[PDB]
Order: sequence, then C-alpha cells, then structure tokens
Amino acid sequence: SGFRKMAFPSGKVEGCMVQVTCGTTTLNGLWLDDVVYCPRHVICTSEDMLNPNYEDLLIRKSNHNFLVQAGNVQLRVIGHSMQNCVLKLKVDTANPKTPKYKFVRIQPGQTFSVLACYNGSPSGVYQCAMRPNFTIKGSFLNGSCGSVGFNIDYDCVSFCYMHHMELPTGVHAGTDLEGNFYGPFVDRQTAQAAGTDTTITVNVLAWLYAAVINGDRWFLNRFTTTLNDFNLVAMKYNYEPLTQDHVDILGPLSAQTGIAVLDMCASLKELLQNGMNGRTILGSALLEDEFTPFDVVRQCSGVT
Amino acid sequence: SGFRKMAFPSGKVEGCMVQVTCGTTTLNGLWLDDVVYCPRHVICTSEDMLNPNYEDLLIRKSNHNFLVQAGNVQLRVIGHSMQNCVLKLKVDTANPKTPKYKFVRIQPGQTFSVLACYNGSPSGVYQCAMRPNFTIKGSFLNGSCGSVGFNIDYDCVSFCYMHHMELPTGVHAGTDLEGNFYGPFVDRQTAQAAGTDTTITVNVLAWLYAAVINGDRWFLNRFTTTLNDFNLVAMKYNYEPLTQDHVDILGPLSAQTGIAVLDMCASLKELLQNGMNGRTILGSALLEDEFTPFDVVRQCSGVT
Ligand SMILES: *CC(=O)N1CCN(C(C)=O)CC1
Ligand SMILES: *CC(=O)N1CCN(C(C)=O)CC1
Repeated sequence: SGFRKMAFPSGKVEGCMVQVTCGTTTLNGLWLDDVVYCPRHVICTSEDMLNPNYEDLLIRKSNHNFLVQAGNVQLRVIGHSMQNCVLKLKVDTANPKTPKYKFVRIQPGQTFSVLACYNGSPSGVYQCAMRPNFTIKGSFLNGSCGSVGFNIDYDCVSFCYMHHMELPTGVHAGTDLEGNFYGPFVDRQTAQAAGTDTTITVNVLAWLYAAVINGDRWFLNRFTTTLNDFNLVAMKYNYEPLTQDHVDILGPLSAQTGIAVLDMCASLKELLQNGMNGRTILGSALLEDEFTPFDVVRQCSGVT
Repeated sequence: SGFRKMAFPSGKVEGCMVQVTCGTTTLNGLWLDDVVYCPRHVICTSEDMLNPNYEDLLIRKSNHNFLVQAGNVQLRVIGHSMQNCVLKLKVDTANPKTPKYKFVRIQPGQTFSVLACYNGSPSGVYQCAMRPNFTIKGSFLNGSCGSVGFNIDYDCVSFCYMHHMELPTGVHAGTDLEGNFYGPFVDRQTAQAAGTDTTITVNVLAWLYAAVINGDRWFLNRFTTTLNDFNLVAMKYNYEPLTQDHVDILGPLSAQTGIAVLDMCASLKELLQNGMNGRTILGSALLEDEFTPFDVVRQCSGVT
C-alpha cells in the first residue's frame, strides 16, 4: 500500500550522461552508441541567445571545439551535425553503458522521469508530465540543459525529452531527441508565454482510482454523470475534455475497483465544484494530474 | 528555477539489489562486498509472522536454503548470521558494483530516497522522510521488503533504511542496515499503531525558503514571532517544537534570502492559523515537510 510520485530507476541513463563544453558554455550530453546528443545552444554565448543564427554560429565550430567528457575521460569527436535544435557529436568510442533505447515523442498528459544533471553529473531524479501547453514543471538550474526525460519498459529506455529553456514564468521547455521542441517554443531568449495550464483529466481520474485502491475513499459519492455533462464542468475548471478513449484507457482500473469511470467522473465533478473541504487524497490537498492510468497500474501491481 | 520532490540517482544502489529466496518467501537483498543484507523474516511463512521465534526458525536453515540471485546469476552462500532483524548472507563473490558506502541510522525529520524493488529488480525511486513517529510513508507491495533507503554524498551511498513492515494504517516500518527498527516496531504481525504524525517544522520552513527562492512569495507577511510564541502555535497544530538548533540549520537559507528565520516562522504561523485560502506554494496546497534544509540548499545550488 501507499502511492508515491515515483521516477524510473535512473542507472541506465546515468551511464549515458556526459559533459559537453563548446568555448565557455558547459551543459549535458546524452551518449548513446557513438553519438552524443546535446542542445545546439551549446555553441551560443548568453549574448548569442537573444537572436542566434545556429547555422552561421556552427560554421565557426570544428569537431575539436566540442569537448566531451564522460566522468574523467575525454571522448574524441570525429563528426558533428545539427538536427533541428540538437547537435549530434560522433565520437570514436561506442558508450559501453548504452542501454537498449528508443527515441519517442510523447503526447501532452504523458509522464516521464528526469535525471537532473550538471556538468554531465547526475544530481537527482523526479517525475514530470508533458503539460497540455507543452511545458514541463521541472527543477532545472543553469548547467542543467541536455538533462533528459525518459520512460523504461523492462530493459528499454525511451528518451522523450532533452532540457533546453526556462520561460520567465519558471516553467520548462525542451525537445524530443530529434531536437524538435514540444509546443511552439524556440531556443531563443525572446517573449515566449506558456498557454493555459489545463489539468490532465484522465490522469486525475487514474489517481482517484489509485486512492480508492489504497484506502482513501471519502470522495466517493452516490452520483454518476455523462461524458457531455462532466465535460461542461471540465470546461469551467480548465480540465482537458474527457473522451471515450480516456474512458477506454481507465477500463482496467474501473474493472479492478468495480467503480464505473462515469461514477468516478461524478466524484471528480463534486471535488471540482466543492473543493476538498480541508481534507487530503493520497497525502495531497489538490487533484494530482501527473500519474497516467499506466503509471497507476504499474505502481499498484509492482511492475519492474 | 522550479522545486521538485527529488530522489538521488539510483544507479549506485540498483547495482546492489539481489533476489533472496528462503523456501517459498522471495524478497530483496542488498549485496555490498561479499555480504547480502535482507530482512530476517525471509525465513518466515506468512503463518510464522504471527509469532515467529527467529533464532528457532533459523536453526532449521542452512547456507544452501538461501537462494541469492543477482539478475540471472546465482551467488554461492558460504555463511549466514542474524544481526538484530536482518540476515547477513556471506557469498563467495564481492559485488563488483559495490559503491563506496556507509550504514547510517538517520534521525526523524531526515529525508532519503527509496529504490522500490520486487524480486531484486528495481521498479522505481521516490523521496521519503523518517516521520517523527518513526514510520515512513512509502509505496511498498508484497515482495518489496529488503528495498533500501539511502542518501548519496558525491560518490558515497549512506544506507539508512531497509523495508520490513506495513502497519494496518498503510504506513511503513523498517530497520537501519544493522537490523534495528526505527521506532518501537517489531517484525511480527501484531497490533502496532503509529504514534502522532507530527509535521517536521524545520523542513516546512526550509521549503518556505525554497518557495521564496523560486518566486512563490504571497505568504510573506509584515510579522515576526519568537521561538516560544511560534512553539505555542506549533503545539496546537501537531508541529515539532522549533529549537535554536533548527534556527542555526536554517541560517544559510536565511542568509541567501535575507528573511530572518523568526520572520519566516511568523509566515508559517499565519499559514497554520489561516490555511492557504485555496492558493498553492511550489504547486502544493499543503505545507510540505519532506525537504530538509540540506535538501533545499542541494537542489537550489545544483550539487552533484
Ligand atoms: C553558460 C551558458 O551559456 N549556459 C549554461 C548552460 N545552459 C543551460 C541551458 O543549462 C545554457 C546557458
Ligand atoms: C511471501 C512472504 O512471506 N512475503 C513476501 C515478501 N515480504 C515482503 C515484506 O515484501 C514478506 C512477506
């Protein structure tokens, strides 16, 4: 019993973190096989970041300007290319600690672990979601860019996030491992506002199921609702519309608990309309939306 | 910017997790050098757990009854001993992945990471505190005992917790790595109630500092207080009494933010007396008490 915001074990990714230095800019790279992936802004001064022309900045850079250090051993860079907003540095040594891995571009509402790194050194691991506005609410200081987000399925690491940007509102933007930003963000120091932070309704319902499974049941009520009625309430409270797809995804938790998805929707509806009245659910005083249905099933069943 | 509940990277500990099986009981062991540490209740059936005599149960067990498996390779057990509530199994192979490590018995209020494991396989990592009642609020299913709690200082893992027990109230009890329970708990299936879950006042103040550092300042007020006055309010709200030691520990965060500890106490006092009025602090709707001052400094400075 007990339900906790849980990151994947980080060991497989710790073995991939390197330090990348270009001139006086140091940040993190991801070493998989004989390629090191890092944010292209490694080639910028802080001055450059106001309006960088990355293609033009990169022409002044050679293989030997990319200093790549794995712990205390330097890697030889034998090639470099820009793919969207990442650099790929070809090194002469395959990372012996390369796990089975994929690159996946996640959807908003999907959760992942972040291994926060500075100078290619892991500092900590926490769990995030891709917000509906394509920001993440991370913990990133200067030197943390090139830190990556990942899921693990048994032995395969799916890398979904590389850290690039803080918005002036203190939220985070980054790319998949093909260097494409999540959302409309750019690697430029300009006016970039996050859109509405909508709540991930399917994840809240997943977490309400988690609560029931672990004994927190005070918020169960005698009511039911419809997708259309619930969605009127979701609209009012900046919740993502609930779809039949979301209902289908909640089916297994529905089945295990014997609480119909639409009944749990009616519970959530009452929580939205009435607040928690100073009570808590799984030790939270607000509605948690960074557990996916898959996260709840994983944690509630003990998958490794 | 951003402040997140952050676990240590788990890689160094992942390399220490093994499966221990005795008869039909499987749980986790910790392999450091040529010793595997596991809960002594590995020798129990669920029936035994009502009133086990561990010394008597252990007499029926030989080295060859302790099946120890590191991934897919079996370790040869060449000796076994009971130390308090843990077994130490001597194996013929030093764990090649043994990190620099210490065994430390933490104090209530101290935080640590847990690598949740099943069958010697890591499932996830989350951050805990030793509660003032010597429980922890974990996420542990059957098969998770022998999972360990740890801090990392640069390269040295300090192991402080091994998981043993769920109380019927869904909170967790365990031992340090000398097999001594935190609090008055025993490895027996009996009536064991947790005492008062008091809030770790120094950790809440640490987290209020973290908030100010990261831009959440609405709860700062024009008031100050005294240790004695604050403690009257702490008493009323089941908060640990604040000591001069706690004030001294908050000094660096005091210094960095320029907010006197006693002024932040007065902010906390008003939060206790008035609640958050539907507002949030670092994305929480309650007062977080599982960041230590050391945790706030670590995360706010980017230590690795
Ligand atoms: C020095 C510099 O230009 N930096 C430091 C490394 N980063 C990040 C994003 O952490 C870029 C800015
Ligand atoms: C089968 C059995 O007796 N078990 C399973 C392993 N554990 C724990 C504590 O996870 C003990 C009970």
